[PDB]
Amino acid sequence: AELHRQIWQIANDVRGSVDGWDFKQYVLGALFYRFISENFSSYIEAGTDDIKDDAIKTKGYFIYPSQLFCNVAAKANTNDRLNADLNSIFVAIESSAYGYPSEADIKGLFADFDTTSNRLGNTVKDKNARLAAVLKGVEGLKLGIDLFGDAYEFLISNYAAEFFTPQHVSKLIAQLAMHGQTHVNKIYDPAAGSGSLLLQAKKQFDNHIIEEGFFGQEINHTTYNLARMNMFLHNINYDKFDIKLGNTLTEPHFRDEKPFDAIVSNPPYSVKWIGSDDPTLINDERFAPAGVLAPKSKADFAFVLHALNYLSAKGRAAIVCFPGIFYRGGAEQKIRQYLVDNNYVETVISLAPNLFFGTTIAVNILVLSKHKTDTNVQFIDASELFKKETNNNILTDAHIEQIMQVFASKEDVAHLAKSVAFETVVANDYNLSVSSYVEAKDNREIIDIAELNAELKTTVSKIDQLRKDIDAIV
Amino acid sequence: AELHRQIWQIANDVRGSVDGWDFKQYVLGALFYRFISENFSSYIEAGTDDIKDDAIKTKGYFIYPSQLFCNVAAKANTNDRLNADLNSIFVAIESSAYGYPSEADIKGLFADFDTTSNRLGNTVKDKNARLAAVLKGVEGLKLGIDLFGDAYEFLISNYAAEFFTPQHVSKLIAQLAMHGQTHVNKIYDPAAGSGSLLLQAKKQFDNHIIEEGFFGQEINHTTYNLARMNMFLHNINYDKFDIKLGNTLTEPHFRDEKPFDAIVSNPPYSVKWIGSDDPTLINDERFAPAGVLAPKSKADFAFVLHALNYLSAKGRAAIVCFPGIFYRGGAEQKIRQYLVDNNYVETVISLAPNLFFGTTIAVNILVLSKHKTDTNVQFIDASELFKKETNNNILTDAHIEQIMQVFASKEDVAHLAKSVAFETVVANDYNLSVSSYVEAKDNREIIDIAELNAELKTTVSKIDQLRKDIDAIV
Amino acid sequence: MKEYQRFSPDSVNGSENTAGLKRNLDKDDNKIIVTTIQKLNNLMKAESDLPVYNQQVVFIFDECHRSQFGEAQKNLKKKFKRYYQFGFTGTPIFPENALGSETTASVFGRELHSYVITDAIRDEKVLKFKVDYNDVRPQFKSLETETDEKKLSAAENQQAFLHPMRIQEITQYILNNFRQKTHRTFPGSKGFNAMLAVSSVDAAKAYYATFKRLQEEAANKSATYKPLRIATIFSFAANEEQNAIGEISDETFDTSAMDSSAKEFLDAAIREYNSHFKTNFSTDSNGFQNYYRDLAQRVKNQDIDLLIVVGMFLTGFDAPTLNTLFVDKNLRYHGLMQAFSRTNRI
Amino acid sequence: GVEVEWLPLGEITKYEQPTKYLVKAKDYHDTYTIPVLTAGKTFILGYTNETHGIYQASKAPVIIFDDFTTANKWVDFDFKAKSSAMKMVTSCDDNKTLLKYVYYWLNTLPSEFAEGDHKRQWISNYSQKKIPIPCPDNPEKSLAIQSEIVRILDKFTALTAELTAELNMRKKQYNYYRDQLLSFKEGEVEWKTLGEIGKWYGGGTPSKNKIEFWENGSIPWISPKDMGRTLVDSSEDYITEEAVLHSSTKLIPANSIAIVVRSSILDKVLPSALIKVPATLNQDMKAVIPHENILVKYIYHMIGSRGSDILRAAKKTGGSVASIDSKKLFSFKIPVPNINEQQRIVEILDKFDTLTNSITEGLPREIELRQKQYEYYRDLLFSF
Repeated sequence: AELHRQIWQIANDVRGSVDGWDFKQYVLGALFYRFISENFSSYIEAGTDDIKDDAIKTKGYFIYPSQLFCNVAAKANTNDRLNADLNSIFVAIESSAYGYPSEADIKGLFADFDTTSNRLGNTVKDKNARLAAVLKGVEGLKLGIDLFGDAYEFLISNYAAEFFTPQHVSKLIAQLAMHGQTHVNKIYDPAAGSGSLLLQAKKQFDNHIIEEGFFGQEINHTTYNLARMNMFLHNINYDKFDIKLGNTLTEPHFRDEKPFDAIVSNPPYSVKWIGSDDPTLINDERFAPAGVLAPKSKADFAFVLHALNYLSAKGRAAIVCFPGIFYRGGAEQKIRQYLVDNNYVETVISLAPNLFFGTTIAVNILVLSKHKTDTNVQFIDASELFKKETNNNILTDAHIEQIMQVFASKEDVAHLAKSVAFETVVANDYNLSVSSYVEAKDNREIIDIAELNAELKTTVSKIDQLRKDIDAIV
Repeated sequence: AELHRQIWQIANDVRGSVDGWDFKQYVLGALFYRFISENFSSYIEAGTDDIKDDAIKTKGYFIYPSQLFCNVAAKANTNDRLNADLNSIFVAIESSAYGYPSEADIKGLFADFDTTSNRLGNTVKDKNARLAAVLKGVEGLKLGIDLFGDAYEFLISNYAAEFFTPQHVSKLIAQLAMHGQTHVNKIYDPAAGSGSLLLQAKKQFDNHIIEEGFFGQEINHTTYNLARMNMFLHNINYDKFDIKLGNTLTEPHFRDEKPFDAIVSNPPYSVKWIGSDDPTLINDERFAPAGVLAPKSKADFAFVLHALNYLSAKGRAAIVCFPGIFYRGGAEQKIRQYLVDNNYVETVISLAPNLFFGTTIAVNILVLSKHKTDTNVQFIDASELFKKETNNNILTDAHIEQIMQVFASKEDVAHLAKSVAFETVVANDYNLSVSSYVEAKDNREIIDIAELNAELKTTVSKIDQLRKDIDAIV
Repeated sequence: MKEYQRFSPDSVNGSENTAGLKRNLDKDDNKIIVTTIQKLNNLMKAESDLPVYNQQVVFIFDECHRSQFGEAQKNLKKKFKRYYQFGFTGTPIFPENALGSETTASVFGRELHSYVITDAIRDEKVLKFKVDYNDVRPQFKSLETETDEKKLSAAENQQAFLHPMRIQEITQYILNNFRQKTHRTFPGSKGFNAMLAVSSVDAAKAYYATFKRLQEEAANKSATYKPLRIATIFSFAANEEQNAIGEISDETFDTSAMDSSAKEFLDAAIREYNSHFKTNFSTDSNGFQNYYRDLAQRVKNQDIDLLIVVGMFLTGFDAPTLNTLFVDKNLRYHGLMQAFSRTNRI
Repeated sequence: GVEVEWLPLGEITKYEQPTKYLVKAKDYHDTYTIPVLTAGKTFILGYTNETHGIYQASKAPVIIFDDFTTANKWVDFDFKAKSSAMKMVTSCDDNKTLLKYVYYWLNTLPSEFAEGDHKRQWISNYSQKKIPIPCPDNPEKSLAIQSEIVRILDKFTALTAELTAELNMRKKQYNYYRDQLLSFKEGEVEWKTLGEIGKWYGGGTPSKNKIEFWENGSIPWISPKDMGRTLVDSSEDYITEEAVLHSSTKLIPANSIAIVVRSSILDKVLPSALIKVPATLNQDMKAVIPHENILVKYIYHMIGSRGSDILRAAKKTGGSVASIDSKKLFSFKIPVPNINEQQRIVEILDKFDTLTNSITEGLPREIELRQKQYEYYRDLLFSF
């Protein structure tokens, strides 16, 4: 916010001039093209640096960033060269510009991506003036060590007004994916949405931990596109780093690569699907160990079963849910039964409402492990976090630090949750989680101290009524 | 709702199977084609009636409905002939079908209309199966004396979920356009939206009153299209009956035809336009008598000035506004000054909130006339109308009948509004309308009846406190 | 779900909705319908007034066992008028297969087109055979070479055909020749897994303890012998005839239909399996079936050395990494071909 | 009680769902007559009370409010409605239960019932257990020992109801006795216009963007969401002393009055309060100090008296969300008397409403204290 918040407001000024999604596609494509052009120029000229470049023609040298970054921008079709000939008829060469990095067939393409900026548009001069105004406004963004994509995070958060995460909660669940395990890999994600929650660890651990790039899967088409450009902005290696499109309930991939070592997710809620079910998806590799499916109104735990399928021998897992999936009838009860069949479900931690964007409900996080001791431990958490006005809170680094301290070695802290037993949870009907908050503020008093006070009230009261009777002289 | 409400629910069943606007275009085109085909068959065979027809080729006879209804459907490209060869490859002949009534160059075309049903669509077999399923589902609508378009009114009301009218309010303002004036014409409308409010009078007065067809103007393109098919469904003559596309603030037409005799409208609110203004639109024929324009945040009364421009020597006018345009700074004050310069503004009548689709504000209607007595009369109206659950109310035919009785001859009814004077409105700063609601329910009481009751409260209270003191034995 | 060549392929089921199946009859343009013989028979015996009974109907069948092989066909003759019934099989019936049933050419008709195994072997799709009998024991040489099907059916016992010396020398033969025939002659060699199928459960109950104890003795001979992880599975039973002459009678999924001398024996073997492999499947009506599936998956990756078999893994199971099969059983025309198909894949 | 046994609840309790209602008709004004009774405040207006299949709410059932709450309890008073969410609780047995006994016993346990937190139904869970019961000397004197303690709770509940009633009648008679006196004044008290009484200060609001201007500080902020009191001494918000660099406010003295101009009026009564500390207020209300010819409490009671017609003077001001104009508020005349007709009459009337009002030396100071000792004696009576 030091030199930032002004530029956040500049992006808010650039937000014109129609409904947000339509021009927003062109805005994201513009900043995307600008960042790829600047990164490519930074690679090719870190040392003689040239604003304008040449037709040097050496293909053999050209193919080496086409193996390294996988894409030549072009000889002269960079942004900074194109920024000289702005307002020049015509503008549709940008379509042909998208032909250039989309060659990329060698090797492991990750292309076939940039089909966002279509043409509507009603005349060609409308297209020229509008796209040139967008390029001019995006050129004036004084950004240039080179933190760029947080304004992109702002602009992608400025919609559904989808619901992704308030980003300190993502930092929290990242710290749940902790700790001390330099062990390939991280991180798979079912229903990733944005790459926001898929960012914090390796961005914090750029050379601290060294495992592999990121894998995942996401439902929507345009959300898939913004997710790939989101993960592409943050200066992340080309190595295997991707997400494939599809649904985990319909196209669960990749089984063969691999049993994963850490996962986080934000599954959407009440996501009713085909019932119950017409194919043999009872008899797959992951729902047959449960015993029953996840039907329409209770379509949540299919994601957590798909999550616990793709897990290592040691590496923990962390997902989010809302505490309304509590017992939810006998189907979800026996789902919970197979969950508590072992110490699969390790810990659960509640989180106070809202701490989201107008949802307005509370949530909870489930941390799972095939790394046992074993007893169940329902370390749920109420207040305090502020919630509503600006973000809010957001959020109390000492509070999450001390809840990690609680999560470290199994304390039993009253005015807060504590450990329970397996005998306790079979004494429950596998409830999530009534136990074990205690405090109620039912505070005692004193008989005599109350009653002589009440006698003082009377000694005031009767003489004041007498004085009112004096004042009844009319 | 007798045999209707089931078919309303059948239309609700047909509402599948994607986002509403996209398939809704094809739905409206399908029912439109069905109704034109049935009306054309009813014209050509009211007496030998044939389900399947022939290539009788007699053009000279063909051109006579092409003068009368202006459109031959075709020899064999009617719906009922096309309903035999359903699911037949291919489906795009419907495009060529839209070539047939669009010939229509003689006389006074009213064509160039049916470009709604485009193709998306991803394969040709997708197009065939989808459009054939839509035609099959629209064929099963058992409707067939031949009231058709109220389900069309339902389907067009089922969106923005734009805001048009709850139709009894349109019947009310129609009764404001009353009375007793068999005088060409009716009715011009600026910013008509649908033809719903442009329907009630002549549909009630099919041969009761006989003046002319309807004129109007509307902003949006697709709203213009649905408006023309809306007014076309209700069995209305081809004579001059139309709306042109444009904006009244930019393309005010038609000046030359004519000074109108009755107008109603629903102008949208807070409709900020070009400022203030760059052309010479102060010096037009209608805003120069005011004295100042209608700027951006106060962009309402340009419509009512454009309304009062197109008026006869006698015929009244009725428009809707919201009562927040009250004084609105000195610009709108002097606009109000030129409005009260004569008995231009005759009556104003308020209407209780909401009585709309989640707006949620109150409204009021302004009835204007160059038919004077003259004094101003602010007959505003509060409660009662129910509002929210189903429609609601909707709405109390005796209540609008008695408010027409009040509007007839100028009564002065308390617990309700009444007449005022011109001296009263110059005593106001032309306010709309504080005067003249009176009732406040501030009801008197009695000193002694209250105080001896309070004494009874005390005689209960002190002995019950004594019994509590008895109960303090612990 | 493997029919997803077309997208979408309208691969509809009721499961087990005869009302849903007649709804799919009433629903249009799901122009392929897949159903069982049991669902079809339930539809015919439960409902006899369908509109389909005077309509152009095509039928294709596959994998015919002998429960409703004629009776559902009698309902097909009775409660239909216009059918074109065709068959895919690997099981001819006509000359000497069943001897008491309506044959394939009398069920279906012309041999419309055939693709025999021979030129498929010639075109490198599957591999060749080397079928050898182990004339190795002059004690039971007459009884091994005995061909009296009446006495081999009846006088099969636990001593004249399952003798502990005989079983012991079978075990010694196979443990001597395992790492030779699985190409494990070298330490860094790749290796293959093997199966051993028999005809009686009490044989297998002898075999598991036999292999275990003789591997204990072989490891105690010189403290050098690498043992072999040997697993086994079966439930119940040779329940019916179920087939022609001669195939495997299919095992049903009743867990403890046999005695606990077989059932809890299997349970204790699975407990030792859990103790070595850290698994969770009990022998109930749920963990046994997915236990079978899990054992099927982890026998494929050459992590199980030897599989003792009573009656499973013989028809529908595939193993691309399995070269060598061992038989102590007497077999017939093409159930034996189905047994030999469990190695020959390339 | 000689022999005490705890017993489960649903053993002796008949639970039933509501009889089906369609009570959402087009007008249910006060001219109608049914008691529509819901959670929180248990009263909405009339409706026509017969032939709708109404449950008619017989002699002593109890109810529970509700899904997501299960805490709110109301005695079915006489014969009332089935209002839109209710779940009916009574008992099978008559000669042991007398379920206003267990109405009183049910609010004894706020143990779980201090937790409305998760989206949840609780019907089976409270429907299990427990409650203490004077079994096994039933059916001899089991209800006969109850008549003592249910008489105790009935006298206490009667106390609470009548204290609310006499508070209501007290404010009613008090407002009726205010403006019979002190008004129509003759002869002849000066019709002094408002604002000719003292230069009053407008308002102002700092933005919440600068956390420096917002997070700390000891200037009492005043907002009309925090109004609705009387004689405000402090509020929810304390704003930064640095923030007066751009607050667009004025720091006012500690003997002031204030009055709203937004959104409670345009409908209802406009509040006002004796603000006793130096403070500031927002955009949406006004602060007034008078000037020295007066006694300030007299101005307060004058404004609180004439509120119901000075709202009438400038009521509508448009159909907007906002309210009363500045000028017509400013240009009202009040009778401003001589000083002896300030201090005496304000002494009597101030003594009166300081008898009525919160907190110290007040009727609610009786009300909630008797509520507290009520619940204390309830918890005191119910152990073994």
